[PDB]
Amino acid sequence: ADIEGAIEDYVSSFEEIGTVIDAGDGIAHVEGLPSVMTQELLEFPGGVLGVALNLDEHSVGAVILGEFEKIEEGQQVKRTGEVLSVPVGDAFLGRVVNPLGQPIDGQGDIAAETRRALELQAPSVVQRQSVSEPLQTGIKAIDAMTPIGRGQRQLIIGDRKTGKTAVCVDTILNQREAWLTGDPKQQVRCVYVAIGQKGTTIASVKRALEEGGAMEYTTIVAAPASDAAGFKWLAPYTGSAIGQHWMYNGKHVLIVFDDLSKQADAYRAISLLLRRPPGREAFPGDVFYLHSRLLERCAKLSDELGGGSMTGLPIIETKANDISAFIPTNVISITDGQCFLESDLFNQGVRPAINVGVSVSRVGGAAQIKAMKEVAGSLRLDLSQYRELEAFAAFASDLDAASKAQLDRGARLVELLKQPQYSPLAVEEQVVAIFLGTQGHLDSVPVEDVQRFESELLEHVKASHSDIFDGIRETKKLSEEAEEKLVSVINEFKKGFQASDGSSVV
Amino acid sequence: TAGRVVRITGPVVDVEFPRGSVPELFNALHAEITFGALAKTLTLEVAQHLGDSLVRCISMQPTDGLVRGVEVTDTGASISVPVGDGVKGHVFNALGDCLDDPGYGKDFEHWSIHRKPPAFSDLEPRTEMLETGLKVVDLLTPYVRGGKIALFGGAGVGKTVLIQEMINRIARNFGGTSVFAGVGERTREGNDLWVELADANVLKDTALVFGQMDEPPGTRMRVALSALTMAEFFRDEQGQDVLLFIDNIFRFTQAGSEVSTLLGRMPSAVGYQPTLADEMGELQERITSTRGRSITSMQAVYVPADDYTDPAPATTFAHLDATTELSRAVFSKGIFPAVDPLASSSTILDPAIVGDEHYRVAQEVIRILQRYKDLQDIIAILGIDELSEEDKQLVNRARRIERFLSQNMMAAEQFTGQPGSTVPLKETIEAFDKLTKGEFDHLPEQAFFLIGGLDDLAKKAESL
Amino acid sequence: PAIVGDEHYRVAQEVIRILQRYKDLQDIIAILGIDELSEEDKQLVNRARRIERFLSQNMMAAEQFTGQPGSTVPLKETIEAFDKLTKGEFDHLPEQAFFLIGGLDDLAKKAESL
Amino acid sequence: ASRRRAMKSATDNADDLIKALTLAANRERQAQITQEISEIVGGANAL
Ligand SMILES: Nc1ncnc2c1ncn2[C@@H]1O[C@H](COP(=O)(O)OP(=O)(O)OP(=O)(O)O)[C@@H](O)[C@H]1O
Ligand SMILES: Nc1ncnc2c1ncn2[C@@H]1O[C@H](COP(=O)(O)OP(=O)(O)OP(=O)(O)O)[C@@H](O)[C@H]1O
Ligand SMILES: [Mg+2]
Ligand SMILES: [Mg+2]
Repeated sequence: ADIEGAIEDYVSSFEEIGTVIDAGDGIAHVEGLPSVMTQELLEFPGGVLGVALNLDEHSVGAVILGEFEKIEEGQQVKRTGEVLSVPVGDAFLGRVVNPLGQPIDGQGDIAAETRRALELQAPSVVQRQSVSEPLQTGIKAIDAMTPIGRGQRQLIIGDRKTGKTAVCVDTILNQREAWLTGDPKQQVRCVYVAIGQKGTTIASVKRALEEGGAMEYTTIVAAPASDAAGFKWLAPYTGSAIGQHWMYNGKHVLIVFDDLSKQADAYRAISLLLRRPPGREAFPGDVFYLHSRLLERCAKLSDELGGGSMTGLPIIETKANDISAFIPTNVISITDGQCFLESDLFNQGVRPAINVGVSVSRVGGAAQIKAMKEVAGSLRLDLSQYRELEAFAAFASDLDAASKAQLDRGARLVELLKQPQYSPLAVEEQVVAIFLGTQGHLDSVPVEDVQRFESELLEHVKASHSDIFDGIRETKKLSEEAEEKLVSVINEFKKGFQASDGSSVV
Repeated sequence: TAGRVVRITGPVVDVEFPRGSVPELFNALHAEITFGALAKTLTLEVAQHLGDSLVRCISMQPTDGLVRGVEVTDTGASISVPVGDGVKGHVFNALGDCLDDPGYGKDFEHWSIHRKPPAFSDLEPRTEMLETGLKVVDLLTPYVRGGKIALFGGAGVGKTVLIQEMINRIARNFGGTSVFAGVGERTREGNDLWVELADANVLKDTALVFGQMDEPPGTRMRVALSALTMAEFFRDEQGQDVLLFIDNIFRFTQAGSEVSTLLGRMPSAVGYQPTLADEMGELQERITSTRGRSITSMQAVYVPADDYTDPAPATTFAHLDATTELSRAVFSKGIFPAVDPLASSSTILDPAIVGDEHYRVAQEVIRILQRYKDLQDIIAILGIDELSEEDKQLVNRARRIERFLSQNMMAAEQFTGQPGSTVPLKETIEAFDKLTKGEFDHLPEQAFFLIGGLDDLAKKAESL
Repeated sequence: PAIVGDEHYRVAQEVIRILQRYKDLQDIIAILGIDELSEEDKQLVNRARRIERFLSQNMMAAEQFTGQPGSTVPLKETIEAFDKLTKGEFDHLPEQAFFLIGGLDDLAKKAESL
Repeated sequence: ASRRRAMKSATDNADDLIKALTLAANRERQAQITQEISEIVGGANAL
């Protein structure tokens, strides 16, 4: 009788402190904290933080973020009052932070504008807008063949040492020209999220972005291989939150997750440590959600929401270039296209090793500028058919005139798409370069010199005939008058160009 | 009276009620999240009775911010979605809340998303061919008007492009209503479909229920039921013909698997929920067409890791009157729509239904392609030059048949720029009868690539 | 060899050797063709097919599997027949003559019936 | 000469097919190990 009232009174009665009762390899159980929220951020005595995943009747099971070695039974755990969230603001540009937003570059603290929750829902179908403006990556292959538009999710997928970070670091570096404009509708802010990458590789990336002047608009979220699974599980989400604060303010963000297969490994570790029955390849059933939840927040918002956008370049590290494995297929089914970098091409000096065939951009094309789409319209089919025809001719007894012409054109196109690292090209320079090849102006140049002939030719245009570049940049189209001027300049240059073979290239 | 939240495990919430007021299964419960930016009215769906007056529920919105002990009030009815003619031309989520007009549909008739399938006595088989204009589909996998169609395929093989193609080919000139149910596809794709249907003026005749990937597993598994409930209203009540595009129903099974892992049920073969077949049947048997009122359904089925033996596709195979299995191998050769001519099948490819000529041509094409597949292992090592001259001829015309099954799809214009083409069924039968008889085995193979017809075949042959 | 005798052991080991070589060659034959094998290996393949088919036998309990009655082959006759096979005395007979026969007399009768 | 070229092509194709089949066999080896462990630990968790 009075038991129900008496018991009820108790529930009702509930700066409140809980105590750790269990702890091990990342998971800590905290009794008490009756008013803790799910996904709340709990601070343990050593400054360590954890996420309250499971809220049982009794204790609360939290995933420790950081040095779980310092969590011990009986320690006092106190609420932060904030659902899993990170500080956000423009103070994060030029900084390297851990998945919690705490700076790790040795500089001062970051003056956060506010705190953003890591698990806010993505823009709905009615809140988005068709991807319509380009994100110039500076890579001729990507911007010509599989263009990326602002708001797109482009998957850089490949094996180890296939050139994937570079294709992301070059993309980040290429935004400096836009940054110097000062126009928020053109500036692209970058958030490079390193998950499980070597500390020295993060340092290298930061050095490259600093020497390229790109840190003043780039944020690095570092979760190196030495950090626990919690950091490697949050790093993409904190990066997307830093980016989302800008995206919803009208700014255009470029988020690089390097690499999401390591977030999946970290989440698998956390799940198995929570004793969740695994599925395919030991991954939990939520592993798709983990990524679909993350890449769905990279979107092109409608003009009602400021018109901002967040572009994602998730990186996936396939094993033995098996693009049909579990996590690769998940991310392919999540993203709007993949730049598949083959190790076979990259070992033989074709770098960026974009496999033209498997590589594709679903959402691109609408974003590509007019000049690039006109010059590079036929490039993809030409390159794929050239690869097939080169495979065929490797053992054929003879080659017809048309077949030999196609092979010669394709070799020069491949040598033209070849590009050096940390040397991104402005969109107009790419337009001129692809014009050199697709229009046959390279057919008179020996293959081995295509890289130099192109590289020098653009210099001449930058030095003496900048009107072509200015026109392409301003009207976004290669006018026939500018086309004729470019052809004349190409012919004039070929007269003075000194080929390696000695033979004149005219 | 109301209950309390006792346990929270991701999107699964345990709620305790007084002994005399435990809600029934599939009832909809409301909790409150009051923290800052996450504040919301959390909608839970009762999934289990754990005893001691506790009921385990699946949260429809993310539980982030929920607190143990918050009041939970049961509505006494399951998740109900608006139904009516006014539903057409609008975009909804799994809970019936319209997205374009936030307050729209609050006064319409509301129907529970949980209902029994039509009684067995109301079901009769469908065997009427649905001419889409795609050569491979019309010849080898004839779709059934009022039947269940599926598009299987791994990641990035063209399931969504085929769904768009069949919207453009079936829904465009369809006289009845249409329902599109996103079940875990890209929100970008949902917005693209919305704008495309608005542009084509097909939006006014179609209802969209999205519940896309970013949503938690609860909505990701109830959105299919919500859309199917809208379609069932259009079927049973309004007497309209209904098109029910589902993109993609593996994401309903995957959300079910996630929930099952959270609900504590022991995992099945490869981690899927033990109730996988039961849940898939509950969803699919409702999509059936009854006696005098048809519901044509087309469903994309993602196959994880390109494994067509995965339990989810293996379970869904038994529910389909027609199956188009997209293949990575066919995709990599440039042969769009990327259909696997040997794995795809239909229940109406029967001489009594499609006619003896159609059946004969289809079976000869299948024989040629099967012999080509049987030779594939030798062709890999030595090439066609080592085969006998009856197999060499067969292999040549098999390559030409394989490349002719490709078509310049109307939805593929956005990627290629080449406008789409539609081949009538009789012309497809004639063309493949000729190809199997060797009347075109002198043209180059590329002449058959993404061409769509005999007139275009002759035109391209010349060009080459 | 200490239990079944040297003759039985030699014949059994030669049969196993021929069959193992045939199993190793079956991969080649299915793709490169029999015509590309060595002359010795080609002869061995012809031997091995007949040996495999001669190991088949019409057992009494399998009358309802084949219709024909069962047969019993003495161990001495088995050793003699397989020594002849492995050594070549039957390479001229068609391989189908060795299928479900059980003995040398049955081999001759079925060869004549072919 | 044509036999030399054809057999070099055949050897290269056989090597590529060996690599593909070895990658596959490794995938099913790992998958069998995983599945066996999943069954074993599913029985363990239930008992
Ligand atoms: N375009 C290029 N031209 C020449 N060298 C390149 C190019 N891109 C990358 N490299 C070099 O290739 C090596 C691998 O590059 P990178 O680290 O960018 O690949 P990755 O995919 O990050 O590999 P991983 O992540 O597995 O370490 C580096 O030494 C890099 O300097
Ligand atoms: N008919 C076609 N013509 C040209 N390109 C095509 C065609 N079909 C598909 N593609 C290419 O393949 C991509 C796959 O398209 P789609 O979105 O339908 O893939 P999907 O296999 O359904 O994948 P997901 O698992 O993400 O749903 C298209 O974006 C385009 O890049
Ligand atoms: Mg790297
Ligand atoms: Mg799709």
